[PDB]
Amino acid sequence: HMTELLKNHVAGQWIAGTGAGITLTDPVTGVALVRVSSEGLDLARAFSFAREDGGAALRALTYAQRAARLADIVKLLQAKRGDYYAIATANSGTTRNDSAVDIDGGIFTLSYYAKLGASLGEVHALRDGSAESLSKDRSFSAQHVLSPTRGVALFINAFNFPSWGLWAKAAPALLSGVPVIVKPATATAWLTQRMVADVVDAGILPPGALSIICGSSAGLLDQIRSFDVVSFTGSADTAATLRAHPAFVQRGARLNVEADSLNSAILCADATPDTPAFDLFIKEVVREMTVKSGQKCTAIRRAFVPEAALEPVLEALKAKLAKITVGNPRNDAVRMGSLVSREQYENVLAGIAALREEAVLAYDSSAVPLIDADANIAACVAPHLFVVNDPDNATLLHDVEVFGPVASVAPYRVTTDTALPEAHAVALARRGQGSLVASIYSNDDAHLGRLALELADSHGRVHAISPSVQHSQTGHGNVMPMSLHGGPGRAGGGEELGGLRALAFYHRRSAIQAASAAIGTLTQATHW
Amino acid sequence: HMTELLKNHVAGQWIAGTGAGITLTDPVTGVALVRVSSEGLDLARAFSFAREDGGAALRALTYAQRAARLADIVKLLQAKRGDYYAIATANSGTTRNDSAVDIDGGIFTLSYYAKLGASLGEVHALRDGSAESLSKDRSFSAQHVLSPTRGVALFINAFNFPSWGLWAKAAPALLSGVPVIVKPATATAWLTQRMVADVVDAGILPPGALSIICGSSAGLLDQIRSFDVVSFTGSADTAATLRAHPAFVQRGARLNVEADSLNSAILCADATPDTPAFDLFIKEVVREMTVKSGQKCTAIRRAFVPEAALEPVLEALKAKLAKITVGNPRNDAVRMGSLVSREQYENVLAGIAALREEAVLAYDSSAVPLIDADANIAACVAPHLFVVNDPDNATLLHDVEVFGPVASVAPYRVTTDTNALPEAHAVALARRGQGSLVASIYSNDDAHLGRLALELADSHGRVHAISPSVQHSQTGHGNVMPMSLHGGPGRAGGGEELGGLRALAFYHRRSAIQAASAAIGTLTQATHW
Repeated sequence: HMTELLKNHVAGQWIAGTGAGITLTDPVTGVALVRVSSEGLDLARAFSFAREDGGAALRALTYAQRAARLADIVKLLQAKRGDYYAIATANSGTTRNDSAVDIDGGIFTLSYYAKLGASLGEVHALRDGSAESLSKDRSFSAQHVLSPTRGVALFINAFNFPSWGLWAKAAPALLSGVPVIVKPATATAWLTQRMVADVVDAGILPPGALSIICGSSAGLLDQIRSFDVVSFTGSADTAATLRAHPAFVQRGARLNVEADSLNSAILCADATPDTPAFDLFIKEVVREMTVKSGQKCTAIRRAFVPEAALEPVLEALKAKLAKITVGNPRNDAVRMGSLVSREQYENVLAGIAALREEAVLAYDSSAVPLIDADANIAACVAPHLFVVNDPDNATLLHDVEVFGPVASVAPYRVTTDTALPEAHAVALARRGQGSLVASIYSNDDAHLGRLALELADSHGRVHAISPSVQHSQTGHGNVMPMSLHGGPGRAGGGEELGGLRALAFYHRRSAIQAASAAIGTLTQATHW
Repeated sequence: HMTELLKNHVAGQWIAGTGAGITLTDPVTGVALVRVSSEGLDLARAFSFAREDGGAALRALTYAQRAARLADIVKLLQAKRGDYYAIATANSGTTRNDSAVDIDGGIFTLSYYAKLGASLGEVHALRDGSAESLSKDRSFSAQHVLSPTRGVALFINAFNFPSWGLWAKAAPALLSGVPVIVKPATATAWLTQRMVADVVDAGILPPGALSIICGSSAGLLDQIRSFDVVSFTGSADTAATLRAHPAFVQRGARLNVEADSLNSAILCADATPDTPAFDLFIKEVVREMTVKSGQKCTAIRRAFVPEAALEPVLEALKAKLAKITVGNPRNDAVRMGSLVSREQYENVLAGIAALREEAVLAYDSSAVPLIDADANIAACVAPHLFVVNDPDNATLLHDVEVFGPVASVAPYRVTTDTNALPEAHAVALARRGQGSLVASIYSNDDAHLGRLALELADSHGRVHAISPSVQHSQTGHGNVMPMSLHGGPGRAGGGEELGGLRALAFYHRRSAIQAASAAIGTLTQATHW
């Protein structure tokens, strides 16, 4: 008698992998929860049934018909949230509020796209921009269109967001008429598989539209062909092995990468310790370090503050981090639970030791006993705050991501000649080699507009926090589905979400050049 | 004693490669024209100078200032057209009309982007779409923007369009504030290098803004970094080697590929021999086979016609092809010149032999004496027309690209029941090409063309519909209009360029700015939508 072996959904059937499988475990208590395996699956059939049946059946439906099916999946996921929260507590060791970022974040984003999708109407292709004359008499004209790619969407998803990573990607893919095969990271795969099971069991989507494989990834990319698309989230080192696969180098399948990102937070010159913007910065830093134990891809890793503001910053961060209780998320006194696994705990400990070689530890509450948890079993890590006094000559600050409740503060030299006062901090943020997000904090709303444009070429999102929006700003690390998610360089060169922008990744663009009456008839069969 | 060694323009200086260089030759007369070499250049310095010095200088200008420079380049190149035509005749062996496709096509495209860019105004970044609320009280909002990438643009460009390949890419890159390094194909590099030399001599752009290397490619991709962009045009096998380079696999630099493309022309069921659409189809196929001797990436390689039309179609094609005179483009009686080189002459001839294993050669004017040219020296290939009677079972038809005045005609089975379009089978057959830059379609019925077009759109980057109402205005199967997307999925590479403003995205970095509505206000005043 062993724990449940979770089956895969492939070629319209629930199939168990062979062998003993891989055990998922509770990262707080060490209890064995469920097992996964992909051993022995027929991956040629899995990919063909999705691509041929799943794709033809989705393409038969209009956008608005697909959107209505996403609305029904929203209602189903909401009705089962109690089950999802139980699995999150056990498999991920997250506080209820932190579980919500993944569960309800996923559902909210799915709902956003169901609503947006309803507006795309009862058509099978979309218009890109308007018609343009190609002739003096306007008898011959051109109109670009977007048509769903005749392939499958493979999602290789990270362990931190088993729900959101599924729905953030699946919602625009299914809206686009493209069938989904999700491969969630093993350690936290249970929620992804239960949600897929719930949806598949309800029969909302056609057969073949949504498939799941949990276990080994071996042989998956071998099945990818030129009209397929892949979206990978995970380590930069893995990313580079993936990109060398023949699916991409020889077959040219489209790829999106999200990888390591040393996201920055920049305290502006004007945000001194007497001003309201100073506290907003302290709070935002501590929230990003601690939500999910710092396991968001978008968490603040590097915090750049004026030389003069360095000691007051460290003191204020020390005091706010001290209120952070760590342990078992079942106890309501706990503010921050565990990392996802004891294996991740070891990578985080190892990252911490590596940073320590070039930074001073300003804060670490590792001697505080855990609440309702044994430190020798649980994958709990206490917040750790590093200070790097010389970031220009810094070796590791800008290059080593520690995927845990860890961040480094560094001073920058204020520019008070005339450019931006924050010019040095922009330069230091850029040394992270391209990131998902930077946030900037100031009392002056107008100044944040100027500064933002200086970070925009190296960050997929610039998030500006100031007293006028203390009540409304949506958070450094919280990804709003109407806004772009991705970043250049190190962060992977990828783009997803950004509302309608997400649909392009799933379609083929074409310029149609024709008699005006032909363009008129095309336009009658399309929408934007 | 030796022909001119063309210098490279790198790190703001004219530098000769070392060594004897590679000789470029006239593909009609065999005359040695000029030499190139990249041997010994300091590539790190060439790329670093363009990236910092060139990039900083271009980003300092506004979109409208950059566009004004492009408009200055237009007038310069227009002044110099005489020199450009003499180079094209000698290096490429093309007729005046065909040389115009590369020279005046490039100038036209540059000029189009110059006009486009002047509308973008005195700003340094663009808005992507409108502002959008992130909060119930609208105090916090989001606006996406596009900002030039802090990189270089490297163009590894094909032998067929030394001018248009440079300008169609350079125009959106320089409008976007991105310095350009162009590496033109060796065999026909001369025109590219002369146009770059004229523009750099003229002092129109900042130093570092436009560089050129001609000769060996070795070591160029090694200099590419994560914020640079690369646009390659060439064979699929060369593209594959290129995609594997650390520049893309490790560093994630953006890559656009244009590769082999077996573009289709489809005659609709209603375009029978007694209707005006039929002659438009015959004319278009012949024009595509013969312009530049078939050496456009976009040329029709596969022509699909109803079973009933197969004989009248071969008969009409042979008729029209027989009028195509071949030889020295210096002679006003010649309608088609040569291929770019004797090496391409051999490759095309190998391709013809490969296709003949599975196809019947229906027309071949190989024995017709050349005009003012020696067949043992020149690279003149006559038109060849293949017929494949069973395209469903054919292999080579749908997979083998012969980059010369060659095409294959195949019948399809008209579908006679109204679940489907009559051209259903021809659509399936076009798709067997595994993704192409363009398909054209021919009918008397304009409405019908609009429906058919949507059926080809997910496998073709452009669908080009020709009918009697646009006999006088349609812009040509193969001719690339800069306002329309150029590229295609699958075998054709998965690339996208041109498409008017759409071309700018490849050179920019897109970002969501989320801020108080006042900040969104101030970045809005500094940007153009």
